[PDB]
Amino acid sequence: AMRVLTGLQPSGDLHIGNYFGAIKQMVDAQEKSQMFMFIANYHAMTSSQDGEKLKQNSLKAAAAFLSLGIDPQKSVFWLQSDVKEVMELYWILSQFTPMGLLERAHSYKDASHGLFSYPVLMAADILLFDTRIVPVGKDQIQHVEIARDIALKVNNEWGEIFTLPEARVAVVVGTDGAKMSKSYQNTIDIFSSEKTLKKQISSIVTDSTALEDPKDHENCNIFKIAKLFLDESGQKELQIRYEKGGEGYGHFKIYLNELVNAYFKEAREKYNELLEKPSHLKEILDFGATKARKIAQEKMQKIYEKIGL
Amino acid sequence: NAMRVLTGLQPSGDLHIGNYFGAIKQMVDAQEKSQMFMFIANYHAMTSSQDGEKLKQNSLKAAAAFLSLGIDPQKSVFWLQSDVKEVMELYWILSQFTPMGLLERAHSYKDKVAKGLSASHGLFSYPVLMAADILLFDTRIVPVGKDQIQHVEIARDIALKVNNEWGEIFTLPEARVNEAVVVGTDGAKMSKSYQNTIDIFSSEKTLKKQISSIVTDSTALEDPKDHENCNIFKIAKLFLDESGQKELQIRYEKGGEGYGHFKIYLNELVNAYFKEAREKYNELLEKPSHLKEILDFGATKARKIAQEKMQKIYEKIGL
Repeated sequence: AMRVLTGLQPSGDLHIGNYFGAIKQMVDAQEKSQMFMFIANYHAMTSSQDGEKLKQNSLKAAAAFLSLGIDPQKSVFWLQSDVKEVMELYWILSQFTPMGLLERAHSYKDASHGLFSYPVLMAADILLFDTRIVPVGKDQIQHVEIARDIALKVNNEWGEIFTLPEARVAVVVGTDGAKMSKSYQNTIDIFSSEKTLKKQISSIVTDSTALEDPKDHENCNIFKIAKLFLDESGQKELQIRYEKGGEGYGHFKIYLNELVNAYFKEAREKYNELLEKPSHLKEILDFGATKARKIAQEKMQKIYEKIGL
Repeated sequence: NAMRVLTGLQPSGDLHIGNYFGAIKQMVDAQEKSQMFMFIANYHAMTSSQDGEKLKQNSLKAAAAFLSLGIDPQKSVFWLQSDVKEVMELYWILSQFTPMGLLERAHSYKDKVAKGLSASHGLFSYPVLMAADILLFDTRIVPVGKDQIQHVEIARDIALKVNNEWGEIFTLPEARVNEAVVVGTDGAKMSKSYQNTIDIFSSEKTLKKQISSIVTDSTALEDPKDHENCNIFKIAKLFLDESGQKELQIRYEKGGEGYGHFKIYLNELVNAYFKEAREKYNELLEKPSHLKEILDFGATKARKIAQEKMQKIYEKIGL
């Protein structure tokens, strides 16, 4: 079984696209492999230097992933900056990185040195742990390939010291029909207040269809989100309500509201428990950092032989 | 009230007479009334070479050489760069405050790109690391060479950026360009590049070769010799006090001794002058753990200041 490593964005608020799209699958994969996952809070600094906001974002990211089912016993789960080894490997990988490689990168292309450089720091996270597989999206594919390129450059020079990582890649619709995404501001958040959740579900864009008539559920965003929360029978019963007529889109929102609350009630409660007693969160994160620091310290020793430390 | 002076010492190359009468003696003598921080810059060395076995022994040799020439771990803070790891982290942080054009215009990179050669990310980024070195220790003065000053200006710009954003986090550092030239074997200023050096930590054989290579006029053995023009006399002056040097020109202006003999004299002068350094040098490498203890001590003092500084930083970045 291959080593799968995921960096996790601390920034922002987790939404149900994230959940049914990435996380749920990842949480169910914790049995067939030792997963490694980290809140990349180092990368978070390229786009912000408000410390207090960054700090909170990390605690909150931490708690959110745990409550959605990351089990720190099965997997290796930690805060990036807790394993400082990556920082020194970053420096070493830089010496093997041609500028051109970075100039042609895409999050920069598409301007601080942090922003230009972060692909090397990413290669360091990947390479430090002999990652076989990096689960990403299209947007992050060439970052993985850049780490693989750095790896080949180092191997040629030092012998095979690094595993060559390989990138691995059904849409949740957002509020407006598009892919749900923070950047489109069309999301339904998981850890928000009931009041905020009702507002988000209210913004869902609908047909003009009149309350009295049959509504098309095949093209209704409300029905598409709801599909995520129901089996075939619950989906049939709501389809029958669309067709029958006599209920408005507003009635369906109330229903989606209750579906979304019920579904995440536990994760929400666990989240709040984690943030009310943060000494437990720290402990979970410290425990994950220990397992990762042990793998990292051991790769580093081998690097140190090659680089003379 | 002695302001903090910080100097990065390159681990590569062989130290020579010029390195000593030129820069090192002054640094060693500054220790008493100055507050000196000096580190062996082994992270920077990594941009030039990735050959670990060489890099390690250059680092050791370097540390042993400076200690030998008079760096006092008790008066000073002296350490190997890589022993104080906070510096890597500060390097990441400063990158967030470092504008690209500030690096695209750095000489080292510019000039590399001009020749037509390709550049590592390391080469491009080293100015930020350098700036982390400077700023991590609240450096007041960075002793610098006539062309190296851009480095300090870069740190100074990053410093302002961060302070603008977070308040008084950094002391703004200042280049101090240092103040007689040491003649090389060929008459030109002695430097590694010119291959005109007389090394300090060499065999008796290698010293003799280098000294014997010194170039001279064809003033015959028996005839008076113009000291005021001889390179042997120029160099010999560095090892000799007032009476010592006059005693010697008397030998020149009397005739009777030839340059071959003066070269023999010069050998004994250099050998004697550096004997205690050379023997100290050899012990530190032969008994690697006395060296280690001293570099650990140094690293311990540097690390305390770096930690007090990273504590401030951690507050502001949320770590």
